[PDB]
Amino acid sequence: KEYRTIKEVVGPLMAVEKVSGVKYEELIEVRMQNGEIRRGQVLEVQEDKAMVQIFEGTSGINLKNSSVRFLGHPLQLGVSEDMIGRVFDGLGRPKDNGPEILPEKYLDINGEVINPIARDYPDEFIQTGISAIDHLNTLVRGQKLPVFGPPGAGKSALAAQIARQATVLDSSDDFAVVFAAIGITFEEAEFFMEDFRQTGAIDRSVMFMNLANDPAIERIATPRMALTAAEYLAYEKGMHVLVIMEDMTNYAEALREISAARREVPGRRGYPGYLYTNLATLFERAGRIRGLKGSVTQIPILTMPEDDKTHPIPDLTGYITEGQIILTRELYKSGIPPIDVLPSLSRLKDKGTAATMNQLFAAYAQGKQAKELAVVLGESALSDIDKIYAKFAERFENEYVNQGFYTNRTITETLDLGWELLAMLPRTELKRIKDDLLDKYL
Amino acid sequence: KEYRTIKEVVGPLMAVEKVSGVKYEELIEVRMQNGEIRRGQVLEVQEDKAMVQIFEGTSGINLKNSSVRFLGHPLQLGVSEDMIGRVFDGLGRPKDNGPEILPEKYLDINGEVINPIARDYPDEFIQTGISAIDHLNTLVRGQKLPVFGPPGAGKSALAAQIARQATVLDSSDDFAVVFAAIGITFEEAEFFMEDFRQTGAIDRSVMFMNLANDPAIERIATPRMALTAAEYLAYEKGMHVLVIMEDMTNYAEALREISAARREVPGRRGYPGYLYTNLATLFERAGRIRGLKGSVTQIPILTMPEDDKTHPIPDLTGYITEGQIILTRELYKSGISPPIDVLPSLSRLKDKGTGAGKTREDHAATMNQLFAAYAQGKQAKELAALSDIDKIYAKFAERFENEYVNQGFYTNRTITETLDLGWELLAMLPRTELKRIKDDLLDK
Amino acid sequence: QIGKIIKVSGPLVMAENMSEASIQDMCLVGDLGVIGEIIEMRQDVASIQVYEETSGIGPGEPVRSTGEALSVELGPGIISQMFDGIQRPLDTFMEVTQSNFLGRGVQLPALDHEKQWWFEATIEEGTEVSAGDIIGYVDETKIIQHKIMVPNGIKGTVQKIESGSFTIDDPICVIETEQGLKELTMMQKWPVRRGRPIKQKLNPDVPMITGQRVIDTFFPVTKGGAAAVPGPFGAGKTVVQHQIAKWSDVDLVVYVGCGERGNEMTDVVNEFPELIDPNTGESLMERTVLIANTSNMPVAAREASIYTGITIAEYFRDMGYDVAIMADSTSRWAEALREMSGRLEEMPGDEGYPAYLGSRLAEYYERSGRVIALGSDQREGSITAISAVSPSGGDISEPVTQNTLRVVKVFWGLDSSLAQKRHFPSINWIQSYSLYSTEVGRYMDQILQQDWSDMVTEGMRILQEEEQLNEIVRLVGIDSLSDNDRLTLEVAKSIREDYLQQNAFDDVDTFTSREKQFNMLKVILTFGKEARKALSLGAYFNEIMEGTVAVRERISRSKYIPEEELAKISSINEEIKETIQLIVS
Ligand SMILES: Nc1ncnc2c1ncn2[C@@H]1O[C@H](COP(=O)(O)OP(=O)(O)O)[C@@H](O)[C@H]1O
Ligand SMILES: Nc1ncnc2c1ncn2[C@@H]1O[C@H](COP(=O)(O)OP(=O)(O)O)[C@@H](O)[C@H]1O
Ligand SMILES: [Mg+2]
Ligand SMILES: [Mg+2]
Repeated sequence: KEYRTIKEVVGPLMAVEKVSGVKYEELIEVRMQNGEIRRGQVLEVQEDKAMVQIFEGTSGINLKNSSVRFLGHPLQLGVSEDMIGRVFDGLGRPKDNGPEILPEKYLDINGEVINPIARDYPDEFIQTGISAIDHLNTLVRGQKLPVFGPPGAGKSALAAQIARQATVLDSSDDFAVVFAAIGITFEEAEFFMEDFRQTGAIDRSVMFMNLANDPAIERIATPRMALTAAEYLAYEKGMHVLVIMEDMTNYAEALREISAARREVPGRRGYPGYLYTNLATLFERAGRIRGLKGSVTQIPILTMPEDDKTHPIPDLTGYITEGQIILTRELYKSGIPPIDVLPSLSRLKDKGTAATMNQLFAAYAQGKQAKELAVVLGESALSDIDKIYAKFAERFENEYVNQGFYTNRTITETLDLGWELLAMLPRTELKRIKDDLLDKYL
Repeated sequence: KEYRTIKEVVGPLMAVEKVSGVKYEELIEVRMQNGEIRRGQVLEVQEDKAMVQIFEGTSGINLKNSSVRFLGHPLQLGVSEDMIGRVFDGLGRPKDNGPEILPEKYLDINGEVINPIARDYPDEFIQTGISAIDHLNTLVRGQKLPVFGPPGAGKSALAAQIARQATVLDSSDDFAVVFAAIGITFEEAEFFMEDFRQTGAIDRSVMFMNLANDPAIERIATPRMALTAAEYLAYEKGMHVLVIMEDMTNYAEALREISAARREVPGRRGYPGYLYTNLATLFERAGRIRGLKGSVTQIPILTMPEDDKTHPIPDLTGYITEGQIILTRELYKSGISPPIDVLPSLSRLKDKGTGAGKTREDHAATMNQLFAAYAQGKQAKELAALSDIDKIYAKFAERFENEYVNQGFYTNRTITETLDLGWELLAMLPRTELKRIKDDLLDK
Repeated sequence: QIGKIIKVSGPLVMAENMSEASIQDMCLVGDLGVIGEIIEMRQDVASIQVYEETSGIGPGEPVRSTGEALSVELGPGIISQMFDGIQRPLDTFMEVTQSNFLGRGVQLPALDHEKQWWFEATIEEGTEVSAGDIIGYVDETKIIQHKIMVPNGIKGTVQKIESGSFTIDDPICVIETEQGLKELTMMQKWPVRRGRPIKQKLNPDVPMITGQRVIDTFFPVTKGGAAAVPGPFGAGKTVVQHQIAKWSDVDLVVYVGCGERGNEMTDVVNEFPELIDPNTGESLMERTVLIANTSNMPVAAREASIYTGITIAEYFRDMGYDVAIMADSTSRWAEALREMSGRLEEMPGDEGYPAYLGSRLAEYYERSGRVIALGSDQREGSITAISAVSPSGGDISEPVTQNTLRVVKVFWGLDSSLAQKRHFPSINWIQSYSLYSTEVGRYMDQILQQDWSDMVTEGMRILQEEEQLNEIVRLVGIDSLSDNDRLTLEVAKSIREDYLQQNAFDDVDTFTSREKQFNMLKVILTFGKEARKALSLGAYFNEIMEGTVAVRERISRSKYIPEEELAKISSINEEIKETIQLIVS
């Protein structure tokens, strides 16, 4: 019907009077006096009054001559099989200037809660194509495995390399990747877009771009939009979806900005008190469903604020996520993806697939333990004989973990290569026995 | 006289409209629609509007069919000589399932502040039964001596030990104890009640029990009720009353909860600004009165936090109380029972407490010297290696702590045995370095 | 009476024309009919906190009150069921809504009202009964006997009662009360906010056999006591609660998950119905009531979870059984309270949490405990409360942990540094504590007739002296201090790796019976003790234990010895003796 009764405008908030039939989180469009159209969302409604927040901004709005249309539905996304191979913005509008796809149906981006009985335990394996992940911190279809990275470290390129080299080693080939950029620079956005179009991975991926200069409301809506598309492709058609998100820290900063603009009661460190629940709303959307073929896997990538007190975002993310991946600038300087595998740990690797793993872990850790003290630890008698393990560990960093961002080491590649390194140490020496596993020494 | 006009109910608060003659801190009864009766208290009154808070809660209240009666008096307590040997809750309701005692009169639990000229200086001695108290930090009839400790240290047992072994060397008047539990678990509740009924001390004590699951309003009213009963039994019946409160930190926490429910302006550390005065109005209820036989002695017992700067509860309590008793969980681990660290513990009224006639002629000489003796002894072995000029003092410190391990909480060391052990263990290497006026006090 | 919404703002919805409703009443809000709880009421207008999501709800939509407080249905059909915070069956929800997701605005009865159960009367017609007496029983499972007892507040004389096949809605007994004639069903409704009344509370002095060595030996928990388990990131608190859920001498187990991982909850739903009773009875799920709430669930439903669970625990405790309730996690519950108190503009106490947090936690933990159930039967029941705490970064100074420890007596604090190793128990022996050690020592000493209290005190003293030795070890070495203290370090290592270290998801190490505990502790302690007697009696400075390397492996195997072969560890101890006495000469 379209009311033309704007009563109050305070910053990004606007109050429309003499309304009827307005609902919570309802979308609105502002027809300005100059013809510009701006989207917004209902934050509160009371009788003939309705408070809303405009996404783009509030500059240049004339309260007398402008009008507000009430759409009558919350944040929605139009889903369709033609969604593969396209790039969208945070709200879902096309960005690649391609053909306008006809949506099969519109779904609320908030999704619905999964019944604990209907949820299935993740038991399959994703070949990420990267050595450390595939043989040390294995990813499981349905597991939320985060990636920690120093500012400007290998976390920004690890996203692209995983998003391209991910594939399924199984008869079912319903694979699909959903990449979501959250508050990044245009150079990083073009990094991802150009790499996707160059390697051809964009043909099998759905990208949701949200620049850092974009509004904080769109930054909040971006990951939920990506997960909505992922759930459609996975639980309605039969597709194993791998969601990658970067960056998460910016999502939380924008959420702080949101609650600061809404004058809500702030919790600790200026963040909203419901930040934990709002992150849960996004992390629990992954997994499998009993009776359905598809699955939703999530890889959130965040910049760690560590070496300081644990911020609520790495704390709560690493608590709700089953495992974590740690990267270090000490390895990034040595030309290593620079995945530090000593603190990295996956808590679902048991179902994802151990003999070679439990052996390699203590092996490279023994090379680090021989370097635990000052220089090479550390007793004159140990000398070269102890240096055997550390020679192996130097090679472990130089050729096993350091493979490159364009090298797709499949499960075969990584598994077979891993056995080659152990050739540095003697052959029947896995802790701990005389001949605990003679077979397949290599 | 019943008002059936409830206007709004927001959480634990309720507004009653169209009232007249309502006063501040007036308690009220709510007749619910189902017949359930709930008590509450007036927190604010604006014209015919009156804001009150319900004690039990606000669950299942329909505003239309409920009514409110205004009793016309603040929080009261019915006092009587039959109060000895009974157990009450925070508000005064019986918990021992005994006969309803007929009250002599009802008194406001807030009491009245004592005129400074009418207060009397404490001069008598209480035999607490602990040597570490009766000889080093002497308790005086009317002195507020607190007990500080870490969470879960030697305080719950020390409370019972003092509450049983406390007595005076007289029969006129007969000694009385008022034990108040504030915000404790049922197991600690039964610990105190069972120990009292086992040792027979309940026959000469009055217990005011307030569990941790009890409402915060009752938790606030508990210590004030206990002190009201103590003042009655002391200043009106001439009984020397010993009040023991535990725990006071829970009282402070529940008071924070109260002010958070009343939407009051929070002061420092989230606590109300009037906390200092509200604690003073409870600590200054002790002492003696000129012209009255009885006396009120107070022993508040509190948990001290660690590494949290200095909490206003321990600071203000130790400043308004004449002295303090410090104990440590390191001592509880070493087997000390009761684990009383006498180096930081100090009693400000021990000078008047002891003397010739009061305890003994030699007690004043032994106290001042035991201070320096244990100081030098402990600082001899661990200042703030091998040597001998102070090793002889080191062994003294070690045996001073070890002989208090084998005594336990069930040792009733009288003043005679306390002074006897004092001089009996003072003399191993007699030296003139000890500052005694003459050698007749060096007979031990 | 029907209401009308006037304001919607997040979880808070105000609705006018609600004069006939009351406070804390559950209502259906909006056209969708979402569940909400009335918190405030200004004249006719009532402020309701909606449990489910409120997106798509506005003014003018009607609101209808149920007329009762938070409902829990207590009757046959409650075991082997998975509920939400509001006691709604998830399997029936999936089968009725025909959707794998939980739709907004769907309300279903908790128990199967149409299912037939065999009722057996155990009382004669004409016997006067009060509130709490047992009139019949139903064999809900082969292990648990669901006793149909009188609802609370009903006192009268039995008119007629007879055994037969009936539903939970069919009347099975008539009672002549003072108000008149009243029919009693097999299911009673109770509010979860108010605890079930009892006759008299008593001290919990009966220790529980949890099957965990480190738990049942040094920091034990009694039937009715309270235990808090605060752990860093992933130290193992949830798996500790799992272990207590599977191996425990309790009759029933109520597992409430509030705000935890959905996958971690599905793990429970998967592994519970495939584990059998320790004594080879029935399935674990046939003796456990699960109350699941994902981290992503409605914040209010997460707030009501522990209350529903403790109410079910009280219902089965009123029958005379031993119930163990496991909460995971009370920190998420407290954070839900923080969210509600922050959106209600209430005065913050510490770190944004409401100031009445301590009071609410006291109200919860005081409901659990060994009590005498109401009724002339004078039966005794207990509720052992085990709760898991999730402190930010593992800071124990967090108000949740502090307020929980202010009312509980058992503290199993987990350590990050100990979680890094294989010691996933991670219960720091120096930091953790148990005030039941005295009472449990007395009981475990008397029923076994062994010097168990002395054994426990000696082992704990060895671990404390090891905490001091851990400082004295740096920069000076093993050869520096006396060989006596070197042996002390080896004995502490023996306890840490053979007795304290216990894998939970193991074939035989997951359960350690009481006899096995005493025997394993005997092997370790007598090893240390024989070495203690020998060392100061002419032990070489480099020859101390070289001849015992073949017998210490037996100690390491003691944790893998099956419980069916009980008398193996006794053969271990004597060989220890014979070896160590002759190696010296
Ligand atoms: N080591 C400890 N750390 C933290 N809390 C404890 C400890 N020991 C006991 N508590 C808890 O502190 C609460 C209050 O104990 P408190 O009255 O201080 O005991 P005590 O008087 O023996 O010191 C009790 O409910 C108990 O559960
Ligand atoms: N007793 C135990 N033995 C071996 N591993 C354990 C034990 N307890 C926990 N774990 C390990 O801890 C992980 C789960 O931790 P969890 O119980 O969820 O604690 P949190 O709630 O702190 O994450 C699992 O990977 C499991 O292998
Ligand atoms: Mg106590
Ligand atoms: Mg957990």
